[PDB]
Amino acid sequence: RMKQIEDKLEEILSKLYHIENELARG
Amino acid sequence: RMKQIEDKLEEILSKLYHIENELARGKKLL
Amino acid sequence: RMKQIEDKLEEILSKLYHIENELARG
Amino acid sequence: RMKQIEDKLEEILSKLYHIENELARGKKLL
Repeated sequence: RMKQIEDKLEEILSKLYHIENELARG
Repeated sequence: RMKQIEDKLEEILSKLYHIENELARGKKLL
Repeated sequence: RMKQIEDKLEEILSKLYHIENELARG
Repeated sequence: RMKQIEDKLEEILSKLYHIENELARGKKLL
């Protein structure tokens, strides 16, 4: 429940790092 | 409740896939 | 506590919509 | 706990400001 929200957060954050890599390339 | 939180989380996530895909569409066409 | 997390979520989501507008322009 | 959640939320937020600012830096130089 609280872990579940944190878990999803962690995934969200990984996407943001992947969006930064897409930007570093372009 | 957690219902709204869970829906916001999925919507956040989906918007993130969308952005990633816009960025990817852009590098191709460049 | 649960509102607080939701509140922050809502802000996060507004940024994502603003990032979409920045992309629609460029 | 909520401590970790709150730190992840701030970090999410900060990364979002950063991205917005990279996008804004890019449109100027274009």
